[PDB]
Amino acid sequence: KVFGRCELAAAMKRHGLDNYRGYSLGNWVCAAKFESNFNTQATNRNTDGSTDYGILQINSRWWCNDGRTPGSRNLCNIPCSALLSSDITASVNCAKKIVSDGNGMNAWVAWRNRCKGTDVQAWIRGCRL
Ligand SMILES: [Cl-]
Ligand SMILES: [Cl-]
Repeated sequence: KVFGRCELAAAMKRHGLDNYRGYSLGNWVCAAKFESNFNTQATNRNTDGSTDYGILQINSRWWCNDGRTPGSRNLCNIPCSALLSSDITASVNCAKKIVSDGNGMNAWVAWRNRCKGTDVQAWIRGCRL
């Protein structure tokens, strides 16, 4: 599913992400934009052979099981394919664990490089919510 911007903001809000660990809704929307272009089916292989999955490109090295990432964990206790669903519940629940792990949204390198220090509120500007 490719979310609209305001549609994704609203789904994230409903799942308790606006201001989760202090990170306003625009932070999450912006991260999603640059991680997946709002496509729940996005997958990308990493150099290390781990894979990033879904709207927030959650990585198989620590967070989900895909069966092909040697020496990995599955700290969200989820198959990585659950992160590709049209329903973002699994991605949001697992993002909450990630952003609580000590480095906040710096866990997302694309958030650090493309969202952090920007007018992230622009990502939810105009949205009803
Ligand atoms: Cl915001
Ligand atoms: Cl933080």
